[PDB]
Amino acid sequence: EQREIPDVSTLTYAEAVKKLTAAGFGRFKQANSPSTPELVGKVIGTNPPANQTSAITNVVIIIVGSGPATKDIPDVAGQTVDVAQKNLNVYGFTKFSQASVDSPRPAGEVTGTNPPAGTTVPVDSVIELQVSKGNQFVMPDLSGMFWVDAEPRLRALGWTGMLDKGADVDAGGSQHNRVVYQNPPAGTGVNRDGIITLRFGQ
Repeated sequence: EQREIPDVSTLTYAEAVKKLTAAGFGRFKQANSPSTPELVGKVIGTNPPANQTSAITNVVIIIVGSGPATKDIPDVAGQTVDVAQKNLNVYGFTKFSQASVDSPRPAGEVTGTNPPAGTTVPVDSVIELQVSKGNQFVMPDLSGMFWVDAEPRLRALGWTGMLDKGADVDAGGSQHNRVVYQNPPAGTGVNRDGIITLRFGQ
């Protein structure tokens, strides 16, 4: 017997089977398609489609939504905003928001994204970009250095700030006029105009 396929869209797979079964069909398969967030795990259509007449001895493909198309956010750190967005475009992302962040990276370079790289997000979702101010430098280790060598090394790194010389530290003759303690610690990101505290040996 031929019979018109009932519309089972928006239903769950199980309930779609029951309705198709009540119509006299008995052989089904599940296929998957991208869909709206509401239709996740829901039937979006069939093959043969709704209201199409068909034999009940034939298979009825029940197509179930899997939600919006997604993609892993690529890493764009170090890239300029212009380059990063175009590289994000090739993945399908077109919506962006930006915020300035304190960073030793050159001004304009992306430091990271929100959601971060490696995150799976919908293609039509918004990706926030953290953009370096280029206002920082990486603090070097100044241990054992004389100030006549220490200062130009800092100036070359972009430091335009002021020295806060603390009291001398009794650390022996081998440390005379040498940096014993420093702040901020080596490796930390330091604002260009930031205050550097040094304590030299007597």
